[PDB]
Amino acid sequence: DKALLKNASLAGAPKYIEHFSKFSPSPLSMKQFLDFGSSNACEKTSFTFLRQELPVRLANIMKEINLLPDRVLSTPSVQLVQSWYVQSLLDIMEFLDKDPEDHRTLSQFTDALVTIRNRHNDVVPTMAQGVLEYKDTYGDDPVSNQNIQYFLDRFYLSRISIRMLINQHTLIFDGSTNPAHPKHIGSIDPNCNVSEVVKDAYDMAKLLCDKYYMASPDLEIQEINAANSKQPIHMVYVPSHLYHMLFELFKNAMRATVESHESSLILPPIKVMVALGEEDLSIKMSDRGGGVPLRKIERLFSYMYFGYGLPISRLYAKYFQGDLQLFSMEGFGTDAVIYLKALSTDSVERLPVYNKSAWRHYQTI
Amino acid sequence: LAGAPKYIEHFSKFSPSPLSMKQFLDFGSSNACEKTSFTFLRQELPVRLANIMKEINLLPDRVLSTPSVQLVQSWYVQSLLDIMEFLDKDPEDHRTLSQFTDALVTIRNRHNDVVPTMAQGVLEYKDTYGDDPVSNQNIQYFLDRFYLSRISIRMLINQHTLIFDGSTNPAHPKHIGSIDPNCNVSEVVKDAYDMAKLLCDKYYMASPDLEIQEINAANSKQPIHMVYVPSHLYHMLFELFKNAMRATVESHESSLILPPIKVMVALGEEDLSIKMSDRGGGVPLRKIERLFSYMYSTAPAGFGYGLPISRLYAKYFQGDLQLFSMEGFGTDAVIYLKALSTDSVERLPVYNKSAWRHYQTI
Ligand SMILES: O=C(O)CCCOc1c(F)cc(-c2c(C(=O)NCc3ccc(C(=O)O)cc3)noc2-c2cc(Cl)c(O)cc2O)cc1F
Ligand SMILES: O=C(O)CCCOc1c(F)cc(-c2c(C(=O)NCc3ccc(C(=O)O)cc3)noc2-c2cc(Cl)c(O)cc2O)cc1F
Repeated sequence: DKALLKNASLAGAPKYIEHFSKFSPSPLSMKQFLDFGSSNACEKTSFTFLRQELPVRLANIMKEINLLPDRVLSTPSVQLVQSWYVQSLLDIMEFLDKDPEDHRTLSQFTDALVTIRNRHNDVVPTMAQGVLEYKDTYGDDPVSNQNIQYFLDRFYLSRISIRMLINQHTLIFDGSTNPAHPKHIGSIDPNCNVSEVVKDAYDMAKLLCDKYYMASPDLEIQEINAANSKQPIHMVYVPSHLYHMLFELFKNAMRATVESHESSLILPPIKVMVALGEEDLSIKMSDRGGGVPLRKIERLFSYMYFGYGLPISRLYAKYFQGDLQLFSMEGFGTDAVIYLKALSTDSVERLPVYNKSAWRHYQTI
Repeated sequence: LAGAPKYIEHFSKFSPSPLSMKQFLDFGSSNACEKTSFTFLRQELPVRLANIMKEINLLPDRVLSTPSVQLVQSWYVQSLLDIMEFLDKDPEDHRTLSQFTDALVTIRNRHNDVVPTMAQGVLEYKDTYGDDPVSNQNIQYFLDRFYLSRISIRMLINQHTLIFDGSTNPAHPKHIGSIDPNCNVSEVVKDAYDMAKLLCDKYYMASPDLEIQEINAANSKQPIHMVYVPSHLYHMLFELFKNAMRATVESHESSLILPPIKVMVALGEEDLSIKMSDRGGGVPLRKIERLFSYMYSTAPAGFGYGLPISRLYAKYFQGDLQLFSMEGFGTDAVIYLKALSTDSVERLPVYNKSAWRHYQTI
């Protein structure tokens, strides 16, 4: 039953998890990411920051996994994800006393982060496998599902924040001292063409749709640059984040469109509008897929119904102070909207708030 | 000598009884129906009145002592007392039933003014005691409850007065009180637009045109009808049309061509959905919440309580009204209604120790 958990205690994991969970994550601004990848920033500064910050981020969400209901925590797949987090925490602990001045320390660190990044590739579908194990062994009682939903939103946001920190280090400090003008600052494109990412997400969605259905709706894109009419819309953002969101929304829109036109020769196209206002960058994906009743929208956002594309797409949106909302018209079609900050100064990491007291203070006149 | 508190304390110990749209429909014009309605409403109205009256008396003293709030409270006392006269009277006596119906019409007329008067009180509080953000989430909470309470009470009174009025050739003989069992949604959309266009034309010399598309999913060619209260649907559509037109005209101050307001009406198995789309330039996501706030909304064609109260009408029969904007482009407002009259049940404020503690905390 409990071999992975035994192996973890014998490793001293709890000592370290208890230690690092006593501290709060440090949220970084988009500006801080940009500047910490400008030349003036150092591999040593990043090393000394990430060898404290990663373990704190890892320890906090590890503490929180161990607060799940025992019916889920004892699922093989959850125990497995927990073992990957122990290994990764331990991996970074090797670096606590090592010398920043030593070029071999910095090199080994970067390789450890890449190993960690690769270790955690399958985390999402594995945690989903654990939730299915719980669902298909116990009930579908609506109290335990708002519990799992709460934890999973935190876990997956935590995970996005950790891969971001690792991606910035590995991509910026990939071995040698490199030439002048990098197109990206790590994973951040400071001149991200939103429509190019829409087309990318569509291209891959259309490929998959064409494999499994043999039809796929076409794409129409309109841009609205309010301030500068008809200038192509750029922003500072992480294209892979925007792509993850758009990919999932394209898959759902295409599924609904194809499944609601079994007998049609024309498929209604998927319409995407990109609007840039003073404060918001807004991306509407409109389909004529026959829509969902208002009562079942909540379900689309639930891990208990992978299925995890929409919930996790929302988490990516929320991570840099955005949102993702979905409005359907049963009998007609569905509108999905990504809301992003137009300004890079308005973009700070939104991280789960940890170490809140279980004791609630009472309030008077 | 006249013991409002006695009665307020008594009737507030009971829970309102939510009715289904079906239950409203089933009430025939019979003497047997009039008696059932009389004996039901002489308990239910006072319970509905007592509950929201108890809750007004828990508001912060900064609000409760405003002239306009004291006034609304006095109208609720008068109306409660009015109904109390009927508690021991005989339903079997035809003169009892007739006097009751006249009392309800008097009550209906007494409360015509209530919405702008409560709003006047909120302005009195704002402009005397300011905006500390704790007391504003308190007033928002109270106002949503008060105005939903009010919709549920006018519905009960409207059904009684309109059904048991007793005039020979009525206005709407198709209707069961205020309920149209064959309500043509698009006809109400056109009505709401016509009045909105009139007002828009008065205050600006331009007004956007209307386009309507219907999607009857099950029965493709057939015009979309439902069981609903047309006046409810009209209040919601009127407010949404006024806002869309205001935004459209103010974002094209110098344009001779205005982009039209597009309305789609979709009927699915469960939902009837009405989307109103404008190219009014839209609102940033951060300010949507404000549009739904009683504290912000003096309309800075503007009323301010229109959107919050339109949502309450939507929620009253288990619907919703949501707005999604695209800053720089335009706004979509959606009314969600139940397609089926069996799914349509009164949503009333839940009255209990937890709901009444919100006026002590955060
Ligand atoms: O399950 C998950 O958590 C996410 C997995 C995701 O899988 C879904 C999927 F790709 C598409 C739909 C769907 C339908 C539908 O046509 N049918 C589903 C059904 C269910 C019940 C009823 C009914 O009771 O009438 C009607 C339609 N209509 O619009 C959407 C739709 C949903 C999303 Cl999230 C989107 O971004 C775009 C869309 O067009 C529902 C999905 F679920
Ligand atoms: O009567 C009522 O229910 C509420 C009445 C409060 O008055 C408002 C109003 F009618 C319309 C808008 C508005 C604007 C706009 O942009 N208006 C001007 C402005 C522009 C920029 C900003 C900003 O950048 O902050 C703020 C306001 N764009 O779309 C809407 C809009 C709003 C609603 Cl609720 C609707 O159903 C349809 C709409 O098109 C905003 C209101 F506030």
